[PDB]
Amino acid sequence: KDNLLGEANSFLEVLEQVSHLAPLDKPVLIIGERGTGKELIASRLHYLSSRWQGPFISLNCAALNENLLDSELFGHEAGAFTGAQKRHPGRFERADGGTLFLDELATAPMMVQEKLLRVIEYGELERVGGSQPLQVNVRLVCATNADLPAMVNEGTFRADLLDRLAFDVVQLPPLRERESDIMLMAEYFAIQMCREIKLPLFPGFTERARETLLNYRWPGNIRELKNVVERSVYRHGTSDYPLDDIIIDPFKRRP
Amino acid sequence: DNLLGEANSFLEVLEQVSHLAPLDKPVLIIGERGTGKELIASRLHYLSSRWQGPFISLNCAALNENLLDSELFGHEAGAFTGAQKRHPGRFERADGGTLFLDELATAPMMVQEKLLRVIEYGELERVGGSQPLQVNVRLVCATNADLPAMVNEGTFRADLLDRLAFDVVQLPPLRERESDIMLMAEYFAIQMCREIKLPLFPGFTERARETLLNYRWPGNIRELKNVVERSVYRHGTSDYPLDDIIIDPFKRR
Amino acid sequence: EYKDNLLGEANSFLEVLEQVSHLAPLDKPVLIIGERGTGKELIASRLHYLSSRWQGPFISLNCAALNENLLDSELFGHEAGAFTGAQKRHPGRFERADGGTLFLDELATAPMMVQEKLLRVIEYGELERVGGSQPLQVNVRLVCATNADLPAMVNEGTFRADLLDRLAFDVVQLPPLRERESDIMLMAEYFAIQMCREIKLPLFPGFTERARETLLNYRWPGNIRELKNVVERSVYRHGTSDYPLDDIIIDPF
Amino acid sequence: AEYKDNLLGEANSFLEVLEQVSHLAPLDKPVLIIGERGTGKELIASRLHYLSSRWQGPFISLNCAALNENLLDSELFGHEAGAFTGAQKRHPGRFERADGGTLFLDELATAPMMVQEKLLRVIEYGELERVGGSQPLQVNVRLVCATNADLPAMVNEGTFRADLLDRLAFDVVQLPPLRERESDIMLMAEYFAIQMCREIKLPLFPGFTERARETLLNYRWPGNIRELKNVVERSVYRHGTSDYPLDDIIIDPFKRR
Amino acid sequence: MAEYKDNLLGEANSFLEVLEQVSHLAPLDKPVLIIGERGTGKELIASRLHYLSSRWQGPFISLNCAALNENLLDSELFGHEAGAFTGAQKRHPGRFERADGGTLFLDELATAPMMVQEKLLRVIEYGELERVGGSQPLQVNVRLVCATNADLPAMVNEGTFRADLLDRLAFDVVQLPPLRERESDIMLMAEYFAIQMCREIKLPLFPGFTERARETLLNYRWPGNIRELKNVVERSVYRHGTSDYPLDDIIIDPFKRRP
Amino acid sequence: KDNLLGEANSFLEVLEQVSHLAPLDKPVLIIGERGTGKELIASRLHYLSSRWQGPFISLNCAALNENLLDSELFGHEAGAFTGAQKRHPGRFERADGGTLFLDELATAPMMVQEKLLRVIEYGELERVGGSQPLQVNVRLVCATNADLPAMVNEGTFRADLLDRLAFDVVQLPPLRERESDIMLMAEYFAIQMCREIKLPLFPGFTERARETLLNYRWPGNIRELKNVVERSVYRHGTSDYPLDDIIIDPFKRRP
Amino acid sequence: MKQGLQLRLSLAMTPQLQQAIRLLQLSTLELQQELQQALESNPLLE
Ligand SMILES: Nc1ncnc2c1ncn2[C@@H]1O[C@H](COP(=O)(O)OP(=O)(O)O)[C@@H](O)[C@H]1O
Ligand SMILES: Nc1ncnc2c1ncn2[C@@H]1O[C@H](COP(=O)(O)OP(=O)(O)O)[C@@H](O)[C@H]1O
Ligand SMILES: Nc1ncnc2c1ncn2[C@@H]1O[C@H](COP(=O)(O)OP(=O)(O)O)[C@@H](O)[C@H]1O
Ligand SMILES: Nc1ncnc2c1ncn2[C@@H]1O[C@H](COP(=O)(O)OP(=O)(O)O)[C@@H](O)[C@H]1O
Ligand SMILES: Nc1ncnc2c1ncn2[C@@H]1O[C@H](COP(=O)(O)OP(=O)(O)O)[C@@H](O)[C@H]1O
Ligand SMILES: [Mg+2]
Ligand SMILES: [Mg+2]
Ligand SMILES: [Mg+2]
Ligand SMILES: [Mg+2]
Repeated sequence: KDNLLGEANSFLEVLEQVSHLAPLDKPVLIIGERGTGKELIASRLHYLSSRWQGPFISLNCAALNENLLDSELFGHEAGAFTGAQKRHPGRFERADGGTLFLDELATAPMMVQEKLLRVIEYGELERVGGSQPLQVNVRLVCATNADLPAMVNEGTFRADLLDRLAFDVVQLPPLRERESDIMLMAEYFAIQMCREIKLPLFPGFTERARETLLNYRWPGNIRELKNVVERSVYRHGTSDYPLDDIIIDPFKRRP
Repeated sequence: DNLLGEANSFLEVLEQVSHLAPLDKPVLIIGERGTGKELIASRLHYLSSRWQGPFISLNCAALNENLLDSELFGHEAGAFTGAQKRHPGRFERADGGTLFLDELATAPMMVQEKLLRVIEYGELERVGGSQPLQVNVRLVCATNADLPAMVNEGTFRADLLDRLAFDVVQLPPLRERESDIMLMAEYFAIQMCREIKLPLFPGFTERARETLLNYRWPGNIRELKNVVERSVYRHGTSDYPLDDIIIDPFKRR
Repeated sequence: EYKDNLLGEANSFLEVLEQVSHLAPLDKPVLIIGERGTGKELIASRLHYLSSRWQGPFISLNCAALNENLLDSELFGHEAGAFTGAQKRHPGRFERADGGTLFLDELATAPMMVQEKLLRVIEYGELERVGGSQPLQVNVRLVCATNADLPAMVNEGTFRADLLDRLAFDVVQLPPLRERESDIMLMAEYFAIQMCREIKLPLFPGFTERARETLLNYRWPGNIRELKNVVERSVYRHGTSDYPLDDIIIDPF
Repeated sequence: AEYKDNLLGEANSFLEVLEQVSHLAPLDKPVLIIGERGTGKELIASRLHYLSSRWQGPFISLNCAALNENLLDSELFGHEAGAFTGAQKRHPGRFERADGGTLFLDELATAPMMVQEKLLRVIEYGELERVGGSQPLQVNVRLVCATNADLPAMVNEGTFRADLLDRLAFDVVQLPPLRERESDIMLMAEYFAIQMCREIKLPLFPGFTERARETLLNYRWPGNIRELKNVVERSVYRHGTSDYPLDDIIIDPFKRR
Repeated sequence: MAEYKDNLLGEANSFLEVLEQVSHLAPLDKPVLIIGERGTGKELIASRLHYLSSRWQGPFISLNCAALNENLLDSELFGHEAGAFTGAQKRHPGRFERADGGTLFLDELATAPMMVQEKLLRVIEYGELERVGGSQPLQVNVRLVCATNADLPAMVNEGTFRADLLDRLAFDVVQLPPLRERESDIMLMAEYFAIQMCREIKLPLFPGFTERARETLLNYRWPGNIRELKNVVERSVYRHGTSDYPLDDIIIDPFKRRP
Repeated sequence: KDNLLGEANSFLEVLEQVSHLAPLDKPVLIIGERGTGKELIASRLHYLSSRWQGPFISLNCAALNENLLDSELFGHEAGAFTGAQKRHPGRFERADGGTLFLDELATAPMMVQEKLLRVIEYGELERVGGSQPLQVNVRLVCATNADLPAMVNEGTFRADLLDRLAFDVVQLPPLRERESDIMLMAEYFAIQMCREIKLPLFPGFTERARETLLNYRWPGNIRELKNVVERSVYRHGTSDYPLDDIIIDPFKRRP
Repeated sequence: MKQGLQLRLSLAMTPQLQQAIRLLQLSTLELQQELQQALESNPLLE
């Protein structure tokens, strides 16, 4: 499919579950830490999914405000629209039969929440008069980094609607918990950045870098992975000289 | 199966609802979190003489355009630019038949007073066409009980709702329903297997059935459907009986 | 003739109605200390029908909780200025009724700012438009009704006591359900007749003294409307002119 | 031009105040009213507006307190184009009201210290506090004030800054307290009683019962703008004694019988 | 050029030296910053600077933060160019655009939005700003004027004042001698104000003031240093009349209820 | 290129770090104290980047309008509409490669935070009524007088808000920290300030005052040093005046 | 709430209505009479 970061037993099982869900057009949930890219994984699995070649929706959550699905997802394609009349494309109508991914869906308001709840209850929220229904055939996807478990417990979203929006919630475990893909990512990023930073060679994570990583809590995980990647890009040293002090923390004050 | 089997008490309530369906009286309805009080309404509407008439059910208080309550009856376009006003409206769409409300829960106190007054007196007038209100054919309200109003008083303007005592319908819990719950689950499973094009029903351990029965069913049959979906996807095979049923997709391993 | 709606056998109700007739012949301000259900909007109709100018349009129906922006717009508007919700000149204005009179309800909800604007209009009708010079006045009497103990509200300084004084050329206490008890059975009979005719029931097949005692024991926190629509639900429970309603449930709650 | 209003004000101090107003008539500086709510503060204000106006002189008796909205008072500061939902349309507004006149404020405390200081920057200078070409309109405008709040109390609130209270103040008029005047109270009371007996077209004036007159004098009536007239209409409700003279004073309108 | 000060409020104690320094700063093009009691010579100082505008044609433009519209005055802050906010039409000059090269007669209005403070700091960084919706800004010039009444350092310490505010502000401090402090021309400026009051009131001649009057004047701090004294004097022009007025001090505190 | 030189070992280190980062178009921020010439530093860097001859125009977060927020980074179509106007490029298009620094970044709202999180993508710009996104990736940089670690401690700065920055934070020495070129920096500041003052050349400059000034917090390090210098220059206003007992302590009352 | 000139906002007679209203702008007695003669159609119009 695509070049992938992480082939661990957990990562491999994730790939297997992705294959299982790929036929499953029923909406599901892939949970994980941000700065990893589970959305890209969803895109690859969608290429493997029912829509082997189909549409795709990015749909960052807080990209629409005071803009209903009717404003953007449904659109104003027909005549007699607001202002002077013309054609206007709509997302949720545009990408039927493809992929419908919701980015940072945990970042959500109550009103859009009530909208999407009915959209799920009816297949799509539809437009205008209450006599008009709709359904969307795109592969519905969504993800964020928040444990909604308490958000619904706090009522930030409708708990029943939360239950409705998916059919199988899956959570990506911490890469820091893995801490084995540490070396694999280090090497892959070393090659990629040697191609990028145009270095003579990859310095290689010397003993101190490995020890620090072993001690590192790595809160950002894949986010912290790219963070350490940039950090070592700062701490290049020499292409020959293996990087023992590879990490570079911006917050710290040297000397 | 695709219809509302319903428990015995639920069956009696269903008979009462199918009877009240011919009664086109304005109503306010209450169903559980995942009970699905809408399908019974559709069955009643078919049983109602309003079966032939339009039955536009409220679109979850959707907020398209700025017409809002004038969305109930508005204009399409000025003749000079676009099309004729063409008398299209929301309160008009449910014409000759039922009229169902949805997401009545979300409203604040002011719009609550507005709805109470509309119940007291309703008129429909639009820049585009429109037609007189005070008919509200086979009117019925629903989804208000999701967010109670004036439960300890206050909240929304439900003092008039206390005054406005048109009949209402409760919603027993799925755990309290005691219907053919396993049968409904099996029906859903068969429907999914057809949808999934599955080889067959792999089966279910009666021990697994009893263990899954250890659940409040907070989403009622909706919770049942979600748990069944998760359990089957975990099974992912038609080979052996489902000794596992999904408690919650939120977990760790 | 105003239909003598809810003709109150209560003597205090009769005195209140006599005062209502006297003041309605007058064209002077007045207050009504009454509750929703306790004469909900009925006295407004009494004033409109017995208005000092019967031809003078008394729209009444001011039990209107409108948002601060919404209420202020309901008072005043601007042509081709601001006012995103409406368009161009705002005919929507308290001057909508000239020749008749002007009333208020849910008046406890009036902000001190809105209350001040109202008192200013009461003393002198001017500046009733968001746009332009509004010295013009539409002649109309003043009346209102809210259920709050507005003496405490002013003791709380909740709104302008200026209107509270100026408008209150007569504050009329109005009867809740607990006030009228002798007329309770008669009003129940009147409502039952109205329902049977409306429900096409020939009549109530029979009334049990137990039924009357139970209904009287069942209080009416909403003085009329709660009792009225409770009777609606109870008749729906009975539904048969042949079947007497001895214990027809008033309300689901 | 316009005569000051007729008002039964037999209080000799009230007469002195009227004389003070007479002195202020040609004068062009701010005036305050420290009159009570229900002390005819607006009434004396109108008398003043007529007298000092003295040549078809415009007045303005408006309360931004009635202007319930912030954007409302913002519009009261004129805008030429893009004014709220409006776009490129004229709106003279309150500026025209004060054009060739003065400003009379009834209980101006409700104004925010932001609004207060807006008015402060307007007062001494006068150039147009409005979105307009160079906003240079320092119109020939005076001002006058009326509120029941206390100056130290306002300082505690701080809603009136130092220069606010000061460049606000050039004259002050505390209306005679409703508790202060006793004889003039019954005097204006009889005046209004006659006014009612006339306007109501009642063929007979009931007059005034001695017990009723004594009760009215004992009645605090700290509000007496028309709360006196209100109690007058209260007894007029107990009409039918037009030939008679029987006491009927409505103390608690909420209370019945 | 050299113009007669339209006012003659001078307090010889230090406002003489203050005026000397102000004249020194008058040719300068750096930020003009002032501080002191409102109703006390400070807006008068603003007049002083505005006349003290080197050469002429400098637009003595004054905009007061309290005299504005929250969430809306921004359209007039850096300018307006496009439709849907300035009523379409043309590039609508904002308060800043209304004064290019002219005086930024700001006073420390201490408006609630520190956002306003930053927006001004955005204007006051390098002489550059943009009308609303303009894809191209405009780097401009204008005289800059500030006047205050409160301890900006305290509020910044209290976090109430944007440190950046006083930072982009305050080319230097300009405080004022209080009426409890200046006390130089009490009788002299009193005579000047009384002369104006007589020229208005058309009384026959100067009524005169007793020594007890000046005694109470010394006893008074005069909270509105330049103004509250003028209030006393103006009220003195009222009440009793003619030349007989002399003793019995004067009418200083209108707020003071009559004895 | 014609800005104040720090003339410090830390200042030299910062200059070298900027020189190293000159080709790097990766996202960045100015940590430390804005209003101490972080603006000038970023500007001179924009002059000397890999795209030295490129269109660079910085921007401040707190500038635009909440309603016009969508019109901030971009432009709306509004063809036959109320705000009818031509296809407008807008900011994220208006820069297109150069340095548009994220100033006032500490002064942002959570809604603007969502906007930036959308901007975390290299272009892919969806406008109002737009058909297809456009990828406008540019040399990216910001400024932060605040401690984003403490900000995420308060949480108002999202973890993604921190993630947007793609550079390890270079920090400059505060007033107490730097205190290196204080005499020389004061000398240059006096040169400029007296060139403004047009007074005769200062015959008096006593370094004992400079020493006592070193015994001061100088919270406005870059600004207030020269500020008090020029303020004392104006207050003294004398050429033959030694740097003795002269100080701009506006908080202090004169005696 | 408050109002603003910028918002999602929801006309002017064109061609046919222009000549129509011009018939009103033209005098009905004679100026419109020439056009009415020029009609020469809509036989269902006596
Ligand atoms: N398996 C992987 N292979 C390559 N890159 C990856 C992998 N997982 C994550 N990434 C990197 O992590 C980033 C995650 O981006 P994205 O999915 O947009 O985050 P979010 O979903 O929080 O917006 C991607 O830019 C990608 O380069
Ligand atoms: N007795 C029943 N007969 C048929 N379908 C049912 C029954 N109970 C539950 N359902 C299903 O449960 C789902 C609940 O969906 P929804 O209407 O959103 O629930 P609610 O009305 O509680 O919000 C419905 O789609 C419906 O198909
Ligand atoms: N001389 C008078 N005789 C009778 N009534 C008077 C007289 N002067 C004033 N009033 C009454 O006092 C009422 C309140 O006046 P006023 O106190 O000026 O109002 P405001 O509260 O605006 O100051 C008016 O309605 C008026 O009828
Ligand atoms: N030294 C003075 N001599 C005479 N009059 C003065 C003097 N100082 C102030 N005034 C009076 O104060 C008024 C100016 O008020 P001012 O202090 O400028 O208001 P603000 O404080 O709002 O700028 C003038 O009318 C003037 O008569
Ligand atoms: N290293 C330095 N040497 C001499 N003068 C300096 C130095 N740094 C700053 N300055 C002076 O102080 C001022 C600092 O402002 P600036 O650095 O532009 O603020 P910012 O960069 O934070 O916007 C400049 O105008 C400059 O004249
Ligand atoms: Mg993403
Ligand atoms: Mg539902
Ligand atoms: Mg008044
Ligand atoms: Mg001033």
